Amino acid sequence: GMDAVNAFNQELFSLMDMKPPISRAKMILITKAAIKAIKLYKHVVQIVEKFIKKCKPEYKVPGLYVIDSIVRQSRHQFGTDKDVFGPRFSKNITATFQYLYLCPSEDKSKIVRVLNLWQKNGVFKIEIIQPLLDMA
Amino acid sequence: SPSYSPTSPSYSPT
Repeated sequence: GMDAVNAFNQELFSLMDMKPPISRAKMILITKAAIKAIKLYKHVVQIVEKFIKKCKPEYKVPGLYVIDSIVRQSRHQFGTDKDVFGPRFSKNITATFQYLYLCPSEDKSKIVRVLNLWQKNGVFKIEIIQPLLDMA
Repeated sequence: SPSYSPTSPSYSPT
C-alpha cells in the first residue's frame, strides 16, 4: 500500500545526505523497498524520476544506478516478459536522460557505460537506447 | 564499503 510507497521514498531520498559513490548495500536496501512496493510500481517510478529531476548533479549517476538495479532485479525475480518496471521507466526515459546528462563531465562516461550494458543485455531495445547514446 | 556496480548480478530473495 501507500506505507510501502512512503518507505521507498524515505529509502531513496536518504541518499541526498550520503556522499557518492553509493554503496552496493544501500542500493540493495533501495531495490528491496522498490520490490516491496511493486503493486504500486507507478508510484515507485514517479519517485525515482522526481529524485533525478530534483537532485544535485553529483546524485544523477546514483539515480541512474537505482533505475538499473530496480529494472534488473525485477527482470531477474519476475522474468523479462513480466517485469513492470522497465516498460514503465521507458515512458518518460527521454526526459529522464536529459536530466541525467546534467551530471558533472567526469560522470557522463558512467551514464554511457550503463546504456551500453542495457543494449548488450537487451534490457531495452536499440530503438530506445540509441537516441539516449546520441544525447551524450 | 564496496560501491554499486552495474555488472554485479541481481540478488536472489535470501
